[PDB]
Amino acid sequence: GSMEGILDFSNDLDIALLDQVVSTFYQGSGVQQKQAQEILTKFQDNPDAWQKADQILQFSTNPQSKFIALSILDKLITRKWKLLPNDHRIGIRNFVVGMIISMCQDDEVFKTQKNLINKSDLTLVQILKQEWPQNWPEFIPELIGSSSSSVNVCENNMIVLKLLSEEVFDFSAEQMTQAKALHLKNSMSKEFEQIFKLCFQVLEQGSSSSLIVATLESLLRYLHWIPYRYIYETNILELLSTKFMTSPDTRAITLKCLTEVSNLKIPQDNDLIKRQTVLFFQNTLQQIATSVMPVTADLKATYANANGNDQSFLQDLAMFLTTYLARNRALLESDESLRELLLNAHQYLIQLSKIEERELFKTTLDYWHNLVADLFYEPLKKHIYEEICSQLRLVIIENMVRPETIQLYKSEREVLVYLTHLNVIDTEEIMISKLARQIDGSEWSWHNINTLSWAIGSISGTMSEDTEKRFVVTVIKDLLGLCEQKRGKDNKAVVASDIMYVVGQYPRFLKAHWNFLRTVILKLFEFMHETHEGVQDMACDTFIKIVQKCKYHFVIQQPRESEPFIQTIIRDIQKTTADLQPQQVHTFYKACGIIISEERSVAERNRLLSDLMQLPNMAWDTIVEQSTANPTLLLDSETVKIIANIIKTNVAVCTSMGADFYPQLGHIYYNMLQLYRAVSSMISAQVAAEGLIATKTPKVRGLRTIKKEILKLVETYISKARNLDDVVKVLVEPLLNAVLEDYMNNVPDARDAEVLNCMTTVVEKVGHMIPQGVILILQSVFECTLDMINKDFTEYPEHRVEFYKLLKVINEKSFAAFLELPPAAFKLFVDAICWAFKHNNRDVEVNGLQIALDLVKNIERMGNVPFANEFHKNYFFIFVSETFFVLTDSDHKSGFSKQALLLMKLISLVYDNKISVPLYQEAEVPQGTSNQVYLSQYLANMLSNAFPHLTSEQIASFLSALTKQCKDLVVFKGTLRDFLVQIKEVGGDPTDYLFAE
Amino acid sequence: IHFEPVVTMEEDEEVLYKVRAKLFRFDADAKEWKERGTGDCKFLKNKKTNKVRILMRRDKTLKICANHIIAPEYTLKPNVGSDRSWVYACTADIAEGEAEAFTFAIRFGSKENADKFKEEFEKAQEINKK
Amino acid sequence: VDQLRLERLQI
Amino acid sequence: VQFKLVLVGDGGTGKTTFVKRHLTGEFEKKYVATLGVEVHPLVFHTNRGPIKFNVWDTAGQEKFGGLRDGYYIQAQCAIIMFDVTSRVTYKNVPNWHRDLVRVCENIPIVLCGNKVDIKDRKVKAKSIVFHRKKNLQYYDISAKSNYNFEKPFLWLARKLIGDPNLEFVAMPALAPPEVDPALAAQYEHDLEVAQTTALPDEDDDL
Ligand SMILES: Nc1nc2c(ncn2[C@@H]2O[C@H](COP(=O)(O)OP(=O)(O)NP(=O)(O)O)[C@@H](O)[C@H]2O)c(=O)[nH]1
Ligand SMILES: [Mg+2]
Repeated sequence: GSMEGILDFSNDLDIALLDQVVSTFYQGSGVQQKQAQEILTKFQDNPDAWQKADQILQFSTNPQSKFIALSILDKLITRKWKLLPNDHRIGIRNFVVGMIISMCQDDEVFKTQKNLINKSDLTLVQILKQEWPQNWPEFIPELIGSSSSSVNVCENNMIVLKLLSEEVFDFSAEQMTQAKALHLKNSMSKEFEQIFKLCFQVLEQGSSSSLIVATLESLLRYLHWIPYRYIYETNILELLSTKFMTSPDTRAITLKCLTEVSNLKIPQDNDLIKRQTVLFFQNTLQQIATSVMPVTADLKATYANANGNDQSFLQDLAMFLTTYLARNRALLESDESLRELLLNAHQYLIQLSKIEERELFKTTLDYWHNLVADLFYEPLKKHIYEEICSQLRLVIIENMVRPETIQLYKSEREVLVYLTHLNVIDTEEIMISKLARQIDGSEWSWHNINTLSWAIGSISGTMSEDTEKRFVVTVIKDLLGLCEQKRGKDNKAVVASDIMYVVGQYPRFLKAHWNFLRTVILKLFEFMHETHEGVQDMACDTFIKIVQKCKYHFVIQQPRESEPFIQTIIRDIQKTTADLQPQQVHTFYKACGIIISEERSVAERNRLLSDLMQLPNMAWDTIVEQSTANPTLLLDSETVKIIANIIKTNVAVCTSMGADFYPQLGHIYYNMLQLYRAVSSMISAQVAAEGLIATKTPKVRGLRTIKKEILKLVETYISKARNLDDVVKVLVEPLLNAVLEDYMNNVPDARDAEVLNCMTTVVEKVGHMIPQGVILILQSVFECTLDMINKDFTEYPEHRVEFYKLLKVINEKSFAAFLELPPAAFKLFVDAICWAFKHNNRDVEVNGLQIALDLVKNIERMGNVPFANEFHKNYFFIFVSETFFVLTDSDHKSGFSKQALLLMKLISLVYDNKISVPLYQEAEVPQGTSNQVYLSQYLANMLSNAFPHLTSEQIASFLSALTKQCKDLVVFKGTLRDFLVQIKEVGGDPTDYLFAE
Repeated sequence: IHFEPVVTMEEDEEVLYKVRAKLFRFDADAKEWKERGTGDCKFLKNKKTNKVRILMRRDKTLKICANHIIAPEYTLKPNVGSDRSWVYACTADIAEGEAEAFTFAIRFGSKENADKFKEEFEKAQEINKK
Repeated sequence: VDQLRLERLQI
Repeated sequence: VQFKLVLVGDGGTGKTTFVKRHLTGEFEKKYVATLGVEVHPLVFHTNRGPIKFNVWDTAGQEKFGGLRDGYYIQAQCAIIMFDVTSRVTYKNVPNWHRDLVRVCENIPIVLCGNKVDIKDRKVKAKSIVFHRKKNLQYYDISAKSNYNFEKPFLWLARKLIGDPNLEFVAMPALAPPEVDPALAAQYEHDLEVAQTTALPDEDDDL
């Protein structure tokens, strides 16, 4: 349309056309807006658009247009400044300075266009980063001078200085070379005395709130880096902690300044400093008490009301109090005259800890952890805080979150455990009283009984066994009566669940009271027939949890019993689990396997195992007899689900028994692999008859579940096996014969990535014992899986991940399998590794970089032999250049550290002459040229063509440094990051690469 | 002595069936199914007309993702990839504004929830036949 | 402990 | 009653997928990088009436950044997004925040850690502290599982309207119309295709 006229640079820029495009983008909508956006982007991305910025800034009446003009200038200053003719550099500086002065002088502009002025200030700062001080030594003196002649200019100079400090000290690490960052830090540090003088004069004398606030905002930045003497040898702490805490305009920024002050580097042997540190805290707390709110105030309610900036203020007060007290509270702990201050500060924190705000609670909770840990270890401190700790007990107990929010529960548990050790009597009393108000109904609610139950469970192990015993009794007695008293399964379910939760948290109590433990389990078994939502899950979860902690008491014969209780559980398992869902049945069997593995008499353990598996083994025999006599059954979804659940039961028990599971595995192994084959050909037949869409059908998904569960069973056992001779001689060969060809000869959409995962475990555990088997694995999965994943980075995501895990372990444990590869296949292996480099997916990328590193090491270990020499001739520079590519292309930042490690190993091979042949071709350099010289030459040429805007000097200095530093990973990395900065601009200083030296 | 003391459009309907479900719409131009919402699917019987509709709202935001009469001409069909879903053409759904036609798929937590939805769906068609 | 009558717990 | 919201963060963190979920209910599995910005109106119904967010969904990849901080002008709220499976995206949160608040000096901002549905989380909850000193609201979210997916907008609505008790409510549900044999063969074609295209994510609980 018409709007595209600004894109035609052969004409003069119609400024009114620019403003129309900008208005349509910012204030317009829909299709119009979108067109304008695409035009504006094309405009500012024109490499000549900066030439028209001085027009826009002079003659536009639209502040958005000028903002975009400054963005265009920013790109130029940041990337191409040093390529400009020097006259344009001076011209751009002068234009930007003048524009800022003029905007400051017009009070209407100064108040109405803060966004445009802030952008101009930032553009100025970009110029300073290029020009100052070496080409602009007077900037700071003239800034200080101009500040005195105008409040607006002075205020704006505080913004400029704030941004300069941010750009030099807070955001330089990843955007400048090490040398340039140091140069600017030293330059600011050299002239900060004069800057501070202006800043302190403004704070002492000024009356313009807006100027004061800007000065304090810049002070906040300075506190990140300035020497402590500017804070402690001036009166600035007094001003911060009194004058500026009184007006709310300055209060927010001042508090943030004082928080950073609480983090300055200060000598800890100076008594004057210590009193100053006490004093500014005392002043601040006094101002809060008299100007904001007293310590008794309900901060929970204030925060909830969310008036004005109250929420940010209370957040900032929490940060101030916790930061200062974590560092300095010892200063307040010995002087009786500071005791009130110490406790008032902590009382504010108590009140802050009642606010309903998860992230703020975590901030205060981290501090409480710091406090109560110190009271637990440090002599003569806990009595000071007795009343604070008592209140904290109630706060934590009442805000306990669900354990089974994982991180927050663990932090709360930790604090409460400390608080229990500090005063066990007070903790018990609070919890009992709390339980009474659940019974009297005054604080009764589903939520409230739950949180109290979690709190009670969380302190298990802190009381003596005698005190624990009558505490647990009291709690359960009260909880039982509470459940009696309520009506409806809703309430009774909630309370019975909490009872089982508490019980499960006190295994020490269960192990000492067998009859009670028996009653619990039998009650859980009862609850496994209760269909009210949640009860059965709760029952099974509590069962396995109690078992994990008390298994020994199920496997011995307890006095007054006829048999170990595990026998009684097994005898009645059919009725016990009759009403459970399969997933819950498997948990039950897993719990039984935990117990059975505690039996170390082998004949008894194996009898228990075969008895436990009686029902699945009989179902199994039946289906094996049937399904073998009629493969059609396997299309009956009912038979498929039965089969899968049998195998899942075996997985569950094998999970808890590991090596002990072997006898049960032997009962089913050979027929299970025959079932694998029968299901496999059923899947293939369906895909033949119906197409690829068959893999989505329930029938085939069910069949593949069987295959996956069989593989998971074998993986689970082999990962835990202790007799590896049996693994190799009995399990592996039937396994490979059953799974490898089926995988290779299925179409891609029918191959189970789980095959790769299972093979990864085989190689891990016994790879060293089956070299021919590893070769067979590679032959059957390597090329066909690679072809699935080497066309994009997205298809077959699970095969992708498992593929590189398998290659990684093969490269670790049976590298000889890659040696036997025919040369065309070894080349595919190298391509596969580099392909992995180029993934953004961390799973693949990390393994790809590690395989590369491990491979180099494997080759190095071979010594000076033909395969190793051919490897370097064929692939050394491929690995060097592919590593450099992902290091420098800005799309693989997540792998920087491992790319650098790989690159460093590669370069060090050459500079230790661990490569025994020339890396160059016959007549490419004189006879006798060292690989060192050739490597430098190859890299110089590579970087020159890849980054043509670098000077030869830049490249040569970078490579000289990188080469010298190839034993020092930290420094090597610094030099790589310096190179990544320099390739983003023109004219980088080649002496930057001498920084480490 | 008297002391003065201190100072959705579903309400006219009956809930016949309620079930949790995920609802898809078919983008024929992209040849793919797209999720439209997860939440409670309700069959609502107007007290005045006895006409039953499907009304489904997303969790949390409560935004309408299905609102249309259970027309007697509709037909629930299985999807090739699911034993717990139904597919059917809808001629006039007003969840997002002007009455639009859609090919919907609705999936449930279990095959038996799906079969029951089908039962209730067809009972509701009978009611709308009158 | 045996005084606790947990076997009576009901839902 | 509309508010400009800018959504920023590293490429691939889920900004566009998050907005799409809110706009249509769909979950887009494909990564199509945003070019510059896409603007989408988004309305929520509340007990204080409807609130309209004009969402400026910006590009996170540098080479597609477009006007970059030019998009932030006059924003009234923002969401900063990162991916809890990618540490670098958290390391860059301070850089996005810096560029944002230099233009928007005093606006409510939500920080969102996306993709918590992925088991192998890399940015541990304990590591996430940047919001504390910057007064940002933080939420774990997942556009895929919808975990906390409404919280950023609810919290922003509360700040923008100044009502801490504002709630989302059920948009009214108008009676739908009762309703052609000339398109009986054409709807049957679209139905055959729809029936033989498998529903996605058939293992999800829904
Ligand atoms: N597992 C999971 N994946 C997600 C989630 N959110 C988004 N994704 C996926 O992450 C990828 C990138 O999504 P996208 O919305 O395009 O990210 P973006 O921030 O808009 N990228 P850009 O800044 O370049 O436009 C997509 O494949 C998307 O499906 C999530 O919550 N969980
Ligand atoms: Mg996007």
